[PDB]
Amino acid sequence: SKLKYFFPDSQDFIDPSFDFVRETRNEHRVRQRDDHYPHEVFPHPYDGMLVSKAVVDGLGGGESKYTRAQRLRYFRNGMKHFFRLPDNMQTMGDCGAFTYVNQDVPPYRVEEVIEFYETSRFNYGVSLDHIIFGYEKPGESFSGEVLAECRRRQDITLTLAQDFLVKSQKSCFTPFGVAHGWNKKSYRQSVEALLAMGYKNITMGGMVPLKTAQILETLEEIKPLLKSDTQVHLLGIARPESFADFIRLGVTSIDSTTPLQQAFKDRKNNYHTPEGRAYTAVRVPQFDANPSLSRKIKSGVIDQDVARHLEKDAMHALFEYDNNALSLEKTLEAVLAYERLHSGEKEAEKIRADYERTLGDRPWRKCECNICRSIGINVIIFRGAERNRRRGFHNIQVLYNRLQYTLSLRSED
Ligand SMILES: [Zn+2]
Repeated sequence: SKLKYFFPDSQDFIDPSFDFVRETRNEHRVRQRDDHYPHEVFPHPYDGMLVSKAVVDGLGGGESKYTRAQRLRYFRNGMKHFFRLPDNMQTMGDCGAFTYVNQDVPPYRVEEVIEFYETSRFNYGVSLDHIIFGYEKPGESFSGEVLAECRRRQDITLTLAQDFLVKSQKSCFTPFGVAHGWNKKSYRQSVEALLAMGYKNITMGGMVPLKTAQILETLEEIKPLLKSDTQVHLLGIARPESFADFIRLGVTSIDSTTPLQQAFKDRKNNYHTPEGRAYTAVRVPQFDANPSLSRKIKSGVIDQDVARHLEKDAMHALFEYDNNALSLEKTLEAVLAYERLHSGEKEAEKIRADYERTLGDRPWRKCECNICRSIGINVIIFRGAERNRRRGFHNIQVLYNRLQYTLSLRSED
């Protein structure tokens, strides 16, 4: 209750037909319909999902996004059936402001958005915002065309936040007002305004790019305005060492994919732990998806065969090591033989220590989650999307376990 965690949908599902040894799948399986979200792999890894209108409408994300078939199925069957959401979970609707950040005004009318939230049957709907990227550095003061723009987008958000509260008066979702700002004081302004209109429920927007200190100073500035009944939501944020601090400062709700993004986007610390100490995933790339190796082949540096064999030997060693049938010593040698090649020799010696730690500590054996216990050493291999996203899923469950731990603490004396 005291702090809910919502998982933002960015088509992050896994293919349960993936053969980890052979690296084939069932080619006749349909994307999304036949795939698993985290809540289909774990009992309860979040309290709900957050669905963006811009993402569902395909135009936004810039990517392997919602197809027209997926989109029709969404509305045809309802978004509960689409996501296979259990009844103990909840849903929050969003517009996907990040998708139209560089446009003049938001491209949707308020009436459309309410249409979407009503037909999706979401528990919570977030007002149609326009993001204010940028926040004043220490002893920086925005002026001129920069300040006029910030103030313009603040006015557009609050204009629309008020339209949205009014036009959504007979809807079944609880409405959430979006607060943007370029400093602590502009954020406070936005929040005062929204509460004044009659919002009980606030979304602090545009906070993802900020350091934690900047977030915590803004919240300590907003805390006086908050009431017994006021809900506060941090769009995009999940920084688990700061949970206790957010609860102090009146936050009731967070949402983020960054634990999942972190599994494959970071160089070090791909595999999180509840200790909070983390492990580097071991790079073993597909020889014919790697840019670095495409070029080495093309340039005549290695025969294609020997590449393919060094790749195999590293994958084989890893598997042997996890059946306790190969020394850590010799496992490293196979893996580093391949690293020598897709990253160069000196880079191999750099990452040796990090690898000794990951492989030696066997941290995937420690973790009780269903990914680690089902795919083993594969969770700590950085290869294709199938391993990377499963590691992501592990990170999601780890974050939610950290959150439940914090919620378990009651002050007394
Ligand atoms: Zn795990």
